[PDB]
Amino acid sequence: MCPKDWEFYQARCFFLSTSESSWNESRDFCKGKGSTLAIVNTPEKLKFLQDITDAEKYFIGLIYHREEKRWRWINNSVFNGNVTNQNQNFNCATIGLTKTFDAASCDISYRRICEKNA
Repeated sequence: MCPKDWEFYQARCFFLSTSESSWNESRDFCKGKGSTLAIVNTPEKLKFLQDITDAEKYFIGLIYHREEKRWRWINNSVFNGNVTNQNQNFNCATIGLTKTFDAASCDISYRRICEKNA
């Protein structure tokens, strides 16, 4: 099983924060628990998380790469979905509330989803 307060899905463990912070701060929080920001790279994973996030927005492990002109998952794979409301300024993304991946400022405070192996 997962650690206390973490949630199991297909050999992986997920944590939904109540606290809000910036993307980098969220990266630091997840690392503080030996995890990384969530990679949500399949229909099944997106659905699993959307079902339990409900009505708040959460940073995940999806960032824009200036030098590539594409989004990438933080495990170094190309982004395989669509991000909404992109603009020259936003380099991060959230899920939750909406039905979609949504561009967000890396500097604005959001909750986070951390992920590690079970």
